Amino acid sequence: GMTILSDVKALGQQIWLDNLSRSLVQSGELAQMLKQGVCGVTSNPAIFQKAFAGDALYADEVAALKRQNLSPKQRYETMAVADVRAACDVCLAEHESTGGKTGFVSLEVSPELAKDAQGTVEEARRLHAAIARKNAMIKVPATDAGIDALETLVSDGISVNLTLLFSRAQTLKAYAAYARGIAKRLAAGQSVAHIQVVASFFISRVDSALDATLPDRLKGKTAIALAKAAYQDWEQYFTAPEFAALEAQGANRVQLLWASTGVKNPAYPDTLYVDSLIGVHTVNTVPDATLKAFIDHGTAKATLTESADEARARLAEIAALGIDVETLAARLQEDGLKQFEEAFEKLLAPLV
Repeated sequence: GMTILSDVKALGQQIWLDNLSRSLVQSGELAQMLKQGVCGVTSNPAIFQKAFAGDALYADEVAALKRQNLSPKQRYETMAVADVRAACDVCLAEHESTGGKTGFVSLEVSPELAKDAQGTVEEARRLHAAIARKNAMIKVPATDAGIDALETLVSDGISVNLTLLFSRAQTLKAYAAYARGIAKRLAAGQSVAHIQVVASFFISRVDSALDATLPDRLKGKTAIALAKAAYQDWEQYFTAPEFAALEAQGANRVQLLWASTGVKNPAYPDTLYVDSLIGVHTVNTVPDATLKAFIDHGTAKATLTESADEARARLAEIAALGIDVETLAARLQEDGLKQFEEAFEKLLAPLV
């Protein structure tokens, strides 16, 4: 039942909604969710493509914007920024109640900037200022350029959702860049206590890539094993003396956020990823149907740190089979960027 969301909060995990639309906010539904245990919202270009195509409340907005001399991208941005600002307003009470630790809404920069660090910084600063809310996060893909941008944006005091992570190594690079940005701010006497960063580590895509060619005992296990190992890496990085010296001065840890947690293979239970990845100081962003399924028949138990030994043994067998999870991660990130650009082009076409 619904109380499962508060049970998961007590285990230290926030559950965010992986969807946003004009009607979600305008109907009052989002406000009701933020009382029922939902703690934040994520978007991406595919979410906007589907919302713009299917939500009747965009029609009048598009018609109005087609009366102005605007590029398709600025029409999209005007719409998306308005939706994000409205959602931030709905989530503000939650955000303020926790000292700014919850209640975030994420907006992703243009996919075409993913390999351009300077361009990404420029767009992220601009979108942060355009939204003009303390609980907005700018979503930036974790390419090498995105990790460069992350350091700069953190040093600017901007909260960031670093996305399309599939690699433990790249995630650790992201933590190091975060810490460099934090250390810069502390050295300059600037505040850090309101800077929040999440590392959105993708789940279902790993299993979708591998399962058809894996042995029995490994089908449907790799993505969870990879996440469990990532969380162990997280514990080690953020408890180390280097980060502790920053946390003593007010720095917040990065938190892992499990994304792509809707189950895509009907051979697995629909709550598999949510049920299996619950642990302290994490986030899980779920599509509506997965949130529904978890409320109906999910289980709230601290599963993320269970059986870490088996996770390690499974990743060792993956390697034994010749699957290089770092090569896979790079491909999946590339593929995700291509897919987000495809969705973005699809949504811009009706805005011409």
